[PDB]
Amino acid sequence: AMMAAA
Amino acid sequence: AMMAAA
Amino acid sequence: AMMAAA
Amino acid sequence: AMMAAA
Amino acid sequence: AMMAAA
Amino acid sequence: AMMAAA
Amino acid sequence: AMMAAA
Amino acid sequence: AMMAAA
Amino acid sequence: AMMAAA
Amino acid sequence: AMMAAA
Amino acid sequence: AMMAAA
Amino acid sequence: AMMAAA
Repeated sequence: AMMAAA
Repeated sequence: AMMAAA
Repeated sequence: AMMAAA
Repeated sequence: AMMAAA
Repeated sequence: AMMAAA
Repeated sequence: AMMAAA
Repeated sequence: AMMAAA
Repeated sequence: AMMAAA
Repeated sequence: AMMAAA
Repeated sequence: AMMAAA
Repeated sequence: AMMAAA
Repeated sequence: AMMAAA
């Protein structure tokens, strides 16, 4: 699993 | 921007 | 599963 | 924009 | 399944 | 712009 | 799955 | 900009 | 920016 | 999984 | 900018 | 896993 926020 | 993989 | 929001 | 795959 | 909104 | 492929 | 926002 | 691949 | 892998 | 923000 | 790979 | 911020 992975998540990104920018 | 946000993205998720699960 | 995947989701994107921008 | 938003997209989902499930 | 998939959905898009823009 | 956005694109999804699954 | 792959997604892009640009 | 953002991209995800899983 | 923030990202997580788990 | 891979993600990028730029 | 940020990138993740796992 | 690898991550970079720049």
